[PDB]
Amino acid sequence: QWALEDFEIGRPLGKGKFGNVYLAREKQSKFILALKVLFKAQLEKAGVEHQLRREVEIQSHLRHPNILRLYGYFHDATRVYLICEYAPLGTVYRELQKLSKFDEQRTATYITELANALSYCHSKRVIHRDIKPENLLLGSAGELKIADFGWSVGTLDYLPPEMIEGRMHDEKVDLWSLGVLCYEFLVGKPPFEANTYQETYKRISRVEFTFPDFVTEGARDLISRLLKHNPSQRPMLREVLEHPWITANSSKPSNA
Ligand SMILES: Cc1cc(NC(=O)CCC(=O)c2ccc(F)c(C(F)(F)F)c2)ccc1-c1nn(C(C)C)c2ncnc(N)c12
Ligand SMILES: [Cl-]
Ligand SMILES: [Cl-]
Ligand SMILES: [Cl-]
Repeated sequence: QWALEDFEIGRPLGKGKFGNVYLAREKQSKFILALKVLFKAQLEKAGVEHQLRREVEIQSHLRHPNILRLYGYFHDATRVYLICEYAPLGTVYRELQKLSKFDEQRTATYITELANALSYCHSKRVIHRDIKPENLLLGSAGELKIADFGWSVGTLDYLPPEMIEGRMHDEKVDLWSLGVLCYEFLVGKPPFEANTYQETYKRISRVEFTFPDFVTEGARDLISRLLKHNPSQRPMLREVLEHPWITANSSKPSNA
């Protein structure tokens, strides 16, 4: 029992491939939220309508302060609407390009929030695909939120080798994801960035990257342990949260 006339639409927060995201206020309650608009024909011409459905299905069952809330959804004749938690402080992507790179304390805190969220997802038998900084939003107290759905049960920069090599993948993709982001947070660009898709593919498959001099031994150690070609050599999240560099630098308590 939901419709577009139920919401006052504010400014565009952002414009995406399959549609746009708007600030919105629910009329009866005055609840401020983010309304994401998707056009059916687009999703269909891309054949991802079913996948969207599955991801939204899995999202509904996810309650965690570091995961964007999905309040509900509906559709008219031509569009699909996702009613989402409004994240007032924008994306990590935008923060990174304003600050150039993050210090070790912001980085370890962000990694901790992600590991906690992912750890909660793992317990619910949920794993995440690609994790990109444009898909990490910031709450009012600047807490990080995983904002893209899917959730299992484009640029290659954030894909693990097993995914680009066409091998079997599991929850270990999440550990790779933390490794890539930890590096990007500290350095200001992901560790396999390149001018072409072709070069990036090679560099990921090879795990061919280097650290700038300013990256500390503690951070190199964590990143080197996450970015293992063999998914089975990657640590458990439980061990990311107890890493001495994480422990020494992060403001956020581990797990729960
Ligand atoms: C980043 C962000 C994400 C989301 N949720 C999604 O995007 C889920 C959709 C999805 O995963 C999907 C879509 C199509 C598709 F085909 C498939 C497939 F094929 F895989 F099935 C999957 C809602 C709001 C925002 C958001 N963005 N922003 C910026 C504009 C600052 C914001 N500023 C403030 N508050 C905000 N909430 C936001
Ligand atoms: Cl070569
Ligand atoms: Cl080379
Ligand atoms: Cl070479």
